[PDB]
Amino acid sequence: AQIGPVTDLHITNANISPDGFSRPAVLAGGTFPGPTIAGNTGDNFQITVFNDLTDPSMLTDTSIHWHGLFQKGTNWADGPAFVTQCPIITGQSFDYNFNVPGQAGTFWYHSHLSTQYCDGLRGPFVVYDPNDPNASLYDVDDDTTIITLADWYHTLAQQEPIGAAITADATLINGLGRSFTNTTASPLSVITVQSGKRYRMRLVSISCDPNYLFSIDGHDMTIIEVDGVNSQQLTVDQIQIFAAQRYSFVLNANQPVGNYWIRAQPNSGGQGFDGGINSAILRYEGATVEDPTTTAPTTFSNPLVETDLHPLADLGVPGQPFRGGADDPLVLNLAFANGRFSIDGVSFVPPTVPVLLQILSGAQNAQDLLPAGSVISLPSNSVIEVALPAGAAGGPHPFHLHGHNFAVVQSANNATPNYVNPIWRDTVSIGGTGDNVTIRFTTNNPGPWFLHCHIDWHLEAGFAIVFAEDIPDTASANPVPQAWSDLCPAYDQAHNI
Ligand SMILES: *[C@@H]1O[C@H](CO)[C@@H](O[C@@H]2O[C@H](CO)[C@@H](O[C@@H]3O[C@H](CO)[C@@H](O)[C@H](O)[C@@H]3O)[C@H](O)[C@H]2NC(C)=O)[C@H](O)[C@H]1NC(C)=O
Ligand SMILES: *[C@@H]1O[C@H](CO)[C@@H](O[C@@H]2O[C@H](CO)[C@@H](O)[C@H](O)[C@H]2NC(C)=O)[C@H](O)[C@H]1NC(C)=O
Ligand SMILES: [Cu+2]
Ligand SMILES: [Cu+2]
Ligand SMILES: [Cu+2]
Ligand SMILES: [Cu+2]
Ligand SMILES: [F-]
Repeated sequence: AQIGPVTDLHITNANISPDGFSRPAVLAGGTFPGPTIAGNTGDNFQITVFNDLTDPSMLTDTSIHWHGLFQKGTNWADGPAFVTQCPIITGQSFDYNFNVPGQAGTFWYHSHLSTQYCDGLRGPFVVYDPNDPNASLYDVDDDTTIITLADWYHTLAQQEPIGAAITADATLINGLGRSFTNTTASPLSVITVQSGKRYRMRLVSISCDPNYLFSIDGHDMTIIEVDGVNSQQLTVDQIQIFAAQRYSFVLNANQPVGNYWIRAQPNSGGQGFDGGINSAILRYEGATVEDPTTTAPTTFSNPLVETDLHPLADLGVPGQPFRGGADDPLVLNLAFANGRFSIDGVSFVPPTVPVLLQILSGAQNAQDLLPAGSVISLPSNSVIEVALPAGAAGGPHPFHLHGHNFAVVQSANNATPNYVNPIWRDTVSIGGTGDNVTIRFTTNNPGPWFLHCHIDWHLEAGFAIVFAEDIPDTASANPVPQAWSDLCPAYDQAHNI
């Protein structure tokens, strides 16, 4: 069952074995991935998060972010630790009480403290549209049509040794999959369809790191949504999906009744499908209960290319149709050296006082805000452009902005910008060496919004800044509940800060 939009959500420690290997985890709702949180566009979500964590090896504090939901007027509910709140301590709870006006699509929720989401605190978050303009393109859209892609590690996130390369041990599709080494024939996920019907498959990357080449043998996929933004129909036979991105695609159950491999090839970790790694099963009703015998092509015919996507609505691009044609045009210097990432020379280290609380306490320019050099002010009611030139090690880096989606004026691997009809989204690959991926948005959401790489290991190593959007109006725009005011005193007392 889906839960919400008003629900409790308990965060616990438990053992799981999603690839046959047992390890402790941090779970929402007792499962990996967590249960789907759902409602309709415009609903009031009231998610009372109970922190019941006791195992310090995965941190006993927590904080949860509702990835891709704008939180206008509720910045305090956004979740990034030390950006919008202090963490919730064990034995306490916190009500994330917010609304989702003007948004409908496929989202997710995840811990936003340290690398804790990698230890298991990740799940889907769907905001349905009772008047969805795409409704007539499919028959079925429910919990059974959500597809999550996850990296899974045998080593605990806090225990990943300093100076050793971090790669995953299994790809999990809907929570199940097989380990890349010492592979055992543990159960694979099955996604069931009925011959003749059409499905809105909601593909969610809950990855901490790898991007996946996602495909379904014998089938193609008609993209209708990108990171919450309705798109024109785009038929592809493979989707490269980066950490934290989402697509909805129409799957037409138009192949012979049978079993077909679902493939999700990560860019690191195990390569290929030996022993059924990187795999799940598409099973038609009435098919034999057996593994598929299908194969992938050597070369896919119609891979997704991001510049092929266009909004369903006439979204345009704000500003003027040339580089720098914005009220506040930025170019960020994104670098890596010696184990740390930096943005314009500053590596992000979370501050003791959350940025939002610093602002509410009267800090009124970004030079006054901690961490020094990590908080950049944005002016209100302005077109912002951010160029994100690639080159830093560990790419391709999927950058994400809280509080906003954005026009992708320039995409990976293509030097030509698009000032007419590019897709809008919230997480974008910045590509490869010499690329100049560039985003645009307008500032109509006062508050501190995190901009960061969504490879969690990179975020932890400093690949972030905070955009303090409209500092002057942040306090008036975001009244805070007493429970939020109580978070930092409780956290600092428990931690003897
Ligand atoms: C690299 O990125 C650019 C910019 O996003 C892509 O250019 C765009 O390509 C499309 C598809 O060919 C062009 O639109 C087409 O416009 C013609 C009118 O000439 C119309 O008849 C077609 O039906 C279609 O809509 C679009 O104008 C063009 N935009 C720009 C700014 O150049 C390009 O395709 C990407 N390269 C690759 C290899 O995908
Ligand atoms: C990415 O695009 C930005 C503009 O959006 C480029 O920024 C210019 O950088 C040069 C120095 O390299 C400056 O003289 C200009 O003032 C910048 N702004 C402009 C022209 O609008 C940036 O160089 C591009 N980066 C790459 C790697 O292509
Ligand atoms: Cu987010
Ligand atoms: Cu996120
Ligand atoms: Cu990164
Ligand atoms: Cu985030
Ligand atoms: F977000």
